[PDB]
Amino acid sequence: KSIEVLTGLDPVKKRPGMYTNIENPNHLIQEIIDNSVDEVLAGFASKINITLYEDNSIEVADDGRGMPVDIHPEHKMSGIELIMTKLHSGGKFSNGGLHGVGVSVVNALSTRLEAEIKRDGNVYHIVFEDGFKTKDLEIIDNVGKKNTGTKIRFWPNKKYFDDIKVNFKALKNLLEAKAILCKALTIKYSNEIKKEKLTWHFETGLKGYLDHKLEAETLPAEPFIIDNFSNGDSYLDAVFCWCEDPSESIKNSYVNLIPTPQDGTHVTGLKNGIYDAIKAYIEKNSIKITANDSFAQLNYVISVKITNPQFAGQTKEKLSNKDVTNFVATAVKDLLTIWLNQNPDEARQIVENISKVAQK
Ligand SMILES: CCc1[nH]c2nc(Sc3ccc4c(c3)C(=O)N=C4)nc(N3CC[C@@H](N)C3)c2c1Cl
Repeated sequence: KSIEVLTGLDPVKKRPGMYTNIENPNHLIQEIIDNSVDEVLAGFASKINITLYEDNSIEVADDGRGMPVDIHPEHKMSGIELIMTKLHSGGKFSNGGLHGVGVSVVNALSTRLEAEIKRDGNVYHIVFEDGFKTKDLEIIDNVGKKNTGTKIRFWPNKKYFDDIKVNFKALKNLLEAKAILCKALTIKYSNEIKKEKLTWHFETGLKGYLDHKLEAETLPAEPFIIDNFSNGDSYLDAVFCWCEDPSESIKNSYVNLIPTPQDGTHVTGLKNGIYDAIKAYIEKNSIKITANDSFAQLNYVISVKITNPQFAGQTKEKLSNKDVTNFVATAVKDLLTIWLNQNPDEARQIVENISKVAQK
């Protein structure tokens, strides 16, 4: 943290398009959910509950530690006020975005935002309007010391959005995706407009996912799974297979359950680790095959969980953390190598297909 920066929310209000997808409030919902997900990945939360109200407001609630309320000695303001009313950034050297900016973006772009925090046996409540605090942080009730979490309700400001109606189908798709990638999590959704409720919880995580999305035949017939590989503090889940029917193609990547549509170091890690294992298997067992060839017919889902994710690109949709490439590549190389060794009939066919890709 060589440079640390704190500003007001005016930049967000001036160019909402640089901080959110303004077609509807779905991206704002994703931002709040990403912050509760960080509690789940830290080990402190297991439940995220989403409510869509008839007044078009959205509420997200978790059972995490509860957003901090302590008065910051310098800024003279509770943690929750500081987090909500200011844009926080920093980095190693001087240089918006759809990720890595913070929940104050949601505050900036809402007419109203309420927060209830359960922490230390206290229920705290605070209110904001248009990104400014309008009701003081106050204790409104007591709870047991172990009854904890954060609940945020917000009313997107029509001034900044094409439509303030939440896109139900896209939200359900996003929730299902997150639940698939995180067996510690149960997500509940209540749509008060449609009168529907869903609950997701995937005990088996990604198992069967590619099978469901693809068939078409794949190699391996059973897509290859990497289950909760870790090196201490970073974690990797993945599934991949080759498919010669490019009718349907799945190539999805995430960091901390956040979709990374511009890929990044985790995807590069996967590509390299795969090429490394294919190259070593060909050599250990026998044209010029490249990483592009071994990657060309691959379908995958790759999900890394890391402590301080960094985003790059103008939209901040690409994971940039440099040490991730290495972490993923070694894991993939080693685990796939073991599988190829145990599965020579399918291994041979995978090699043949790749070598056919390379021949043009
Ligand atoms: C409802 C969404 C939600 N839940 C949330 N839950 C928490 S709990 C929490 C997080 C970090 C720390 C603590 C609690 C803590 O006691 N020491 C560090 N914090 C939130 N923050 C803190 C900083 C930013 N990542 C958002 C949130 C948010 Cl937002």
